[PDB]
Amino acid sequence: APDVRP
Amino acid sequence: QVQLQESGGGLVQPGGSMKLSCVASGFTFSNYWMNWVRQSPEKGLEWVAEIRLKSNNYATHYAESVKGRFTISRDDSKSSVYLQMNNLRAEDTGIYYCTGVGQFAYWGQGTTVTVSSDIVVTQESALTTSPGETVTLTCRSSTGAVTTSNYANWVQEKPDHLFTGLIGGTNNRAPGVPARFSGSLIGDKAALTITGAQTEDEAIYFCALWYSNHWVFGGGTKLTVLG
Ligand SMILES: *[C@H]1O[C@H](CO)[C@H](O)[C@H](O)[C@H]1NC(C)=O
Repeated sequence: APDVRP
Repeated sequence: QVQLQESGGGLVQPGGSMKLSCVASGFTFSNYWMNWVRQSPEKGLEWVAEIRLKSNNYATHYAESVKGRFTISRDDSKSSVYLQMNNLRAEDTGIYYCTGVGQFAYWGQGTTVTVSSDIVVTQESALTTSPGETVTLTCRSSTGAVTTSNYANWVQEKPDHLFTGLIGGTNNRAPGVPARFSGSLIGDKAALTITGAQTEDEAIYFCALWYSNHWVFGGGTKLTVLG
């Protein structure tokens, strides 16, 4: 995945 | 207000070099990957590079078009991201934006550079709606069906080249984005729905799809809001 950080 | 303040553009000769800067405020810069994206008349919106976190040893990835010539870096102690551009060519001409977070919520204001698996993502060229209507934009991949593994993003461009992210991760509304915007997957395309279009929503909408280790942007949809 990409930057899935909230 | 998040701000991403860019500098460093100009007017350069084929074969020259230039370094762009972008300084972040209003969010925890060092927790998020950062990207450079450029806009040209010739090639629409094009993702250029990403850098991940200190915990990833600041790992980088580049579009094939710039690999070997461009270098992305960051300085977490100054909340800044940079793009060193070597061996510039006519085709590198355009407006350069630093952007990130969820995954393209926040865009810098842009800095102009004037130099003097071949995936296509397809959006409707234009759509026309009226205030109060429900309108759906779509985003198709040449590779087959769009899935949640393409982490579809939607971004809005308003006059003079002002970008804001609406949706990331298929259907997550970026912070403070109006409730009338939503993201979906509908018949193997990604979709943005405006439920009750407003006059101010007249704009160009872009989608971006992730393929393992890079982004591809669609050509954008010009939405006109009449009446
Ligand atoms: C983001 O969250 C996704 C799932 O929602 C994955 O757990 C991924 O590992 C996370 N990635 C980052 C960079 O935080």
